Amino acid sequence: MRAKWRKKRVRRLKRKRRKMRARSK
Amino acid sequence: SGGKPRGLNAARKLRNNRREQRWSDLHYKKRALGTAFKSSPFGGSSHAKGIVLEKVGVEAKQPNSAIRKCVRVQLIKNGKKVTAFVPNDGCLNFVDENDEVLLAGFGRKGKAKGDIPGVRFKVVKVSGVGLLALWKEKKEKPRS
Amino acid sequence: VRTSVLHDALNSINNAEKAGKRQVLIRPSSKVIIKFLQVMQKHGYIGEFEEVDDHRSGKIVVQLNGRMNKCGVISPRYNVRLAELEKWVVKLLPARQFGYVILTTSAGIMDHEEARRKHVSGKIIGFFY
Amino acid sequence: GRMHSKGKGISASAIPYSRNPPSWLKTTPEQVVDQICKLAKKGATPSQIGVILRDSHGIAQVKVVTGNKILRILKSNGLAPDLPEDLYMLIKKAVAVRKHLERNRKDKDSKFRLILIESRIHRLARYYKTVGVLPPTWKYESSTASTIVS
Amino acid sequence: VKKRKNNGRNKKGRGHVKPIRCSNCSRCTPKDKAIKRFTIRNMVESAAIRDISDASVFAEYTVPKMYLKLQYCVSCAIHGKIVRVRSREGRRNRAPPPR
RNA sequence: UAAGGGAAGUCGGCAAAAUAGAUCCGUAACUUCGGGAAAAGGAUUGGCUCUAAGGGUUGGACAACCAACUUAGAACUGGUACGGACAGGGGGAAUCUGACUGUCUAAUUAAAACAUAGCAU
RNA sequence: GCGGGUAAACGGCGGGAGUAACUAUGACUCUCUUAAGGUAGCCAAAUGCCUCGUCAUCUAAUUAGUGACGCGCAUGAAUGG
RNA sequence: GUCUUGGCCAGCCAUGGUGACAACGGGUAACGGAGGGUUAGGGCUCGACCCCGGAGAAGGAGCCUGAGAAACGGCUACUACAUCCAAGGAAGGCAGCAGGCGCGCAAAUUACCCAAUCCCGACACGGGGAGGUAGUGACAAUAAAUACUGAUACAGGGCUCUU
RNA sequence: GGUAAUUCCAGCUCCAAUAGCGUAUAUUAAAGUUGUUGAGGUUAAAAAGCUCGUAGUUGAACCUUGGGCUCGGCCCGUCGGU
RNA sequence: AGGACUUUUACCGUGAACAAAUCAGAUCGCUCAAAGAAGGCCUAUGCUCGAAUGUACUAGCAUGGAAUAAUAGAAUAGGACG
RNA sequence: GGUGAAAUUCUUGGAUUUAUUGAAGACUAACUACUGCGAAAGCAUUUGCCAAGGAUGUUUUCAUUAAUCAGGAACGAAAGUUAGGGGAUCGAAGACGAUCAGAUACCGUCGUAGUCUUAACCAUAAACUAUGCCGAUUAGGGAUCGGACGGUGUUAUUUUUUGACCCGUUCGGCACCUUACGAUAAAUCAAAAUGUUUGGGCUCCUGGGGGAGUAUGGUCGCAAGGCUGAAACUUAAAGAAAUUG
RNA sequence: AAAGCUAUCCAAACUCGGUCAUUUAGAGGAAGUAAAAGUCGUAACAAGGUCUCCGUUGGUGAACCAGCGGAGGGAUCAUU
RNA sequence: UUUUUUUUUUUUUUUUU
Ligand SMILES: [Mg+2]
Ligand SMILES: [Mg+2]
Ligand SMILES: [Mg+2]
Ligand SMILES: [Mg+2]
Ligand SMILES: [Mg+2]
Ligand SMILES: [Mg+2]
Ligand SMILES: [Mg+2]
Ligand SMILES: [Mg+2]
Ligand SMILES: [Mg+2]
Ligand SMILES: [Mg+2]
Ligand SMILES: [Mg+2]
Ligand SMILES: [Mg+2]
Ligand SMILES: [Mg+2]
Ligand SMILES: [Mg+2]
Ligand SMILES: [Mg+2]
Ligand SMILES: [Mg+2]
Ligand SMILES: [Mg+2]
Ligand SMILES: [Mg+2]
Ligand SMILES: [Mg+2]
Ligand SMILES: [Mg+2]
Ligand SMILES: [Mg+2]
Ligand SMILES: [Mg+2]
Ligand SMILES: [Mg+2]
Ligand SMILES: [Mg+2]
Ligand SMILES: [Mg+2]
Ligand SMILES: [Mg+2]
Ligand SMILES: [Mg+2]
Ligand SMILES: [Mg+2]
Ligand SMILES: [Mg+2]
Ligand SMILES: [Mg+2]
Ligand SMILES: [Mg+2]
Ligand SMILES: [Mg+2]
Ligand SMILES: [Mg+2]
Ligand SMILES: [Mg+2]
Ligand SMILES: [Mg+2]
Ligand SMILES: [Mg+2]
Ligand SMILES: [Mg+2]
Ligand SMILES: [Mg+2]
Repeated sequence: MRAKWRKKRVRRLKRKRRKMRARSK
Repeated sequence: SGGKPRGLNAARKLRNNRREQRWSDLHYKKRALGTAFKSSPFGGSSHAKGIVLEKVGVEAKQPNSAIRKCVRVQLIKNGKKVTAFVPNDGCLNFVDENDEVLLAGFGRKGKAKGDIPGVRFKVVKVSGVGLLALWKEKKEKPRS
Repeated sequence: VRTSVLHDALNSINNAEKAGKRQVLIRPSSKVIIKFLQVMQKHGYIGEFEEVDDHRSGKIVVQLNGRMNKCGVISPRYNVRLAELEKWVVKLLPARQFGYVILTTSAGIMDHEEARRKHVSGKIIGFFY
Repeated sequence: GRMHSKGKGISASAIPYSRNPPSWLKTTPEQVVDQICKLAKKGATPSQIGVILRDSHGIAQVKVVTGNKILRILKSNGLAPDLPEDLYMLIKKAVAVRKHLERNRKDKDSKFRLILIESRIHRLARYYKTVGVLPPTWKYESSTASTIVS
Repeated sequence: VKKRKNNGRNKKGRGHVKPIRCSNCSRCTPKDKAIKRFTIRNMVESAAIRDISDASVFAEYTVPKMYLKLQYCVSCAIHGKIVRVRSREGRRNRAPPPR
């Protein structure tokens, strides 16, 4: 996997993580 | 080399820089943080005792085709669950459900050794009797 | 920015010596440089050195005879005790009978062997062999 | 090199070895100090005084002719400028950039140069306060720069 | 491994150079990196030059020459055989081919 | 107004009780950084005898003649009572909904409805 | 009438079958079909019949409350999410 | 007030004190040291523990006697734990020596004696689980059994000769 | 180790230490793999995108040298005094 | 022994003081050794050597050295000298 | 039109092509280079204004005022954000036509945000010379840019000055060519040399590969995100430069 | 001179909040690692069959694709 | 200058005058 889009996949996953935390908060 | 300071009054910088860079050393970092006391299945001890929960088989890593015989053991001292390898030919018969066994390190410093994946401990004694003694014709398993 | 004119002199000396040149131009001029040169000259590791006078820091032209292996400075100038000369000599020189470690003591710029005679110590500033 | 540029350019003036007035000068040290005082009284800066004396009146080096540099002559005669040359030109330059920067706001290159010009003033004024030329409470302020230069 | 001393272009000391478009790809490539050919050939082919001279009226007319500057990217020049892969030692020879 | 219990009553804490002034302390999540906030939660408060500070005018860090309130400190005192009547917030953790202020079915519905700024056509 | 544009115009936004080395599910495939087949989001929500849905929490006990799940009878983007 | 100095405390006055040269705060599976292990030099690491200093006697606080204690094989009170009882009451502190439970991978006899080292007492005389002796004891360390030898027969390496 | 196993299970033989040997964990040397002595930074990990700048660290040359008069101790030789 | 006149710091030399035990290390045939501080000699009468020595980084105390590294000095002379 | 070939698409309402003119917005070709300026990012039509800069020359002035910098601050491509203006071309997303087993792609026709500008953010790039800043020394050579100096002869002007060209010296730059007394593991390097014969000054970063530039806490941002930044666990290799196939 | 009693002081202890530090349960969600003869594609290594890679933005079962700007670690050290 | 997807696990070498 390209590191450019491994970074994009993780960055997308981080954005979803923050939404799940805002939901609980 | 490096651009380290070379003044006569730069001991503070030299000591501070060494203290910062010493954390990258894996073995000093392990000791300084005290990870053995924190995260290790043992409390930093050489051995530990536990109760055999079940017998499991572990497939050997390539290139090797065998079923390594192991047991799921719950440590008495802290309740953590680990997997322990049972060495020697046919020694899994001696171990049974709800037995009291003693575990030790398996190789070098908590890393799995050999073609056994994810197993980092070994069984030493069962019911207060050495596994080698049981495996040889030396001692008898307790009547219980 | 010039920080060690002594290092500049010895580096220029060593560069010309390795290139096989029989002379070298040294800038600038300092009391330490002249005294350090005279220590060379007493043991014969160099030849004539001539200082050119000017209305500023002077220049020195050193004639090299080719019997000079390595000359270097020590930074910083560590404070050396009498018991520490042997460790300094062992760790820094070749076999302990050819080279000479240069110190600065209350008696002036002078050798490590001379320190053992006069029973004095000070700060290491250079070496040669 | 330059303190605020890559600028590794060597260019200076080489003072001759003589330290002695040349035989073709027939001027008295009293006369040249009178020339120095007259020029300084008019308003000439000590840097400017040396240029006009050297170019027109044949004084190669005032120190060689007399024995004292121009500024020490001016202080002895009580005509030294209140503000040193070095700060006055640096502060005047900074004031010039401000009037350009007030009108032109998109000039981010001029903004960067002003920081360099200001940084030299602070480093310089720090040195003068150390030796005692300026009062220890002297401070260079952005809006008060024009007042000092006037 | 660094394949070439000049990387692949000529901009040492230039910072940034505006790009251009490849002649037959439209690829956006820097002007100094691109491979440029200046071609000067007769506007009529040599085979048909004689017939044009026949129709000359007005028989002293000289056929004009087309003046083209072709700019290529690396992929197009190599595929178009404008430039070819050279040996490790032969890569450093910066001389135009002789005539 | 009620002993003990304290919502077990009831569709539902409806009704009532509780808190309440001033001074000092302390104040969370969250946040549009403006708020939340009087968050939450504590301590003091009477009378009497004093002391101190905070000004003006006329004559040269002073002297004399006036002035009415506010604040602070200390003894003493009492069946430990003191915003002694009057007057005078209950609070917190969340969910749904409307952003808020505002408006309407005079005489059963004041609301989540209407309006609003903002956005768009 | 014919032809083109227009959805912050009114509005609309699909079925069936097979398939992964325990089983289960179906990333994948085939087919019918539409103007398009509901995207980002959200949910037994004032919108979910079955329904007192299933799991967890709250209580001694909860058809109530809250947090999750989602083939959602019949959620959903200025008919604004 | 104390044996005495001291913001140690009570009154009055002033706004100072520390910090990037790391103050303040947090962690320590941290009692400090003499020292143990291992290193050419420079170092790394450990130090509960036979010695010196500190602190504690289930957890805090208070106090009497006394030259000397905030004492605990002294007292008083509270919390936890726990013993006897006629139920009204009484009594307790093994991190002293043995021993038991628990905990754990992990550590000994409910023995003999003041004879030796010293301490204490009114004291030559008595007491001392300080201390010594013995038992368990593969912590570690030192020395050191499990075998010695003659001939006969055979083989090899030599020796004078290779008949 | 997949039907000729010098590696498993055994029999024989041999090797190392030997009243000891093995194993697990902690630490030290090896480790110039923490580098003050004494590491590395183009491509193996690593020069901040660039500049200014405080604390810190470091910072051009220059002031009594030269000569002589001597006196004594010790060391390197032959004189050796007993 | 009383006073006056000494630029001040860093650095080096020397000296005093600096628990035992440990460590290095001297001596003695505990049958050798680990250990221990004993012992040895005379037939005796009683006679005697020992139980050494080194180790105190850094901080503190006293003195000497004056190179090296810093800091002051007379400039609006408010300077030195009887 | 367009392509390997086509098709979607436009067209007797005259498409495409021809000539003239107008409007709009963007951009500044050829000149253009182993050339220049800028701290870097970057900077290419003319003219005027505003402020700045390096090199050069100096027998001007001050006299150590300096170097590098933890935190701290200014600038910082493209993309992206907020509010207006503009919106020609190109063109994420989207819709079709092909190809293909599929084609949510490469190819072709459209086409929104964007691309342009003012005000305010964002602070990241293979932001690269993958090579920190200051200083000294060390092999030769020729080009080239800016300045200065000396000489020579043509050319234009000239009350004999200046410009262009020629030769040489020197300072300061962008680089380059051969070599190794050296360096490196090697490729290669005039610095990556002057280092086991190891010390000129300063700052920053790294300690086998993953997990991971992730989780968490803090802080900055309207948001996207930026800066700081682990551990559990897992593994005997991952990796660099060359060699023969 | 005992019990008792007045007023300060030292202050255990408990209750009620606050803060710090360290452990620990949790439906469900989203990752990582390992184990191999699982399904689907073939993104990268050759010009890997659309050169590869970086920053940013958007989209798609998945590897990935596309727009803008950049780099060569390129498949060009070069065209007079 | 039309396109060309994939290849199940392990197994592939030692000494001296
Ligand atoms: Mg120094
Ligand atoms: Mg293997
Ligand atoms: Mg220079
Ligand atoms: Mg600087
Ligand atoms: Mg500054
Ligand atoms: Mg760039
Ligand atoms: Mg009821
Ligand atoms: Mg009504
Ligand atoms: Mg009503
Ligand atoms: Mg409404
Ligand atoms: Mg609806
Ligand atoms: Mg402790
Ligand atoms: Mg302990
Ligand atoms: Mg007591
Ligand atoms: Mg006991
Ligand atoms: Mg290394
Ligand atoms: Mg790489
Ligand atoms: Mg790298
Ligand atoms: Mg850089
Ligand atoms: Mg300094
Ligand atoms: Mg037409
Ligand atoms: Mg140019
Ligand atoms: Mg142009
Ligand atoms: Mg200029
Ligand atoms: Mg970066
Ligand atoms: Mg980089
Ligand atoms: Mg240099
Ligand atoms: Mg040049
Ligand atoms: Mg020139
Ligand atoms: Mg240049
Ligand atoms: Mg490491
Ligand atoms: Mg690592
Ligand atoms: Mg390779
Ligand atoms: Mg490629
Ligand atoms: Mg390559
Ligand atoms: Mg294949
Ligand atoms: Mg497949
Ligand atoms: Mg496959």
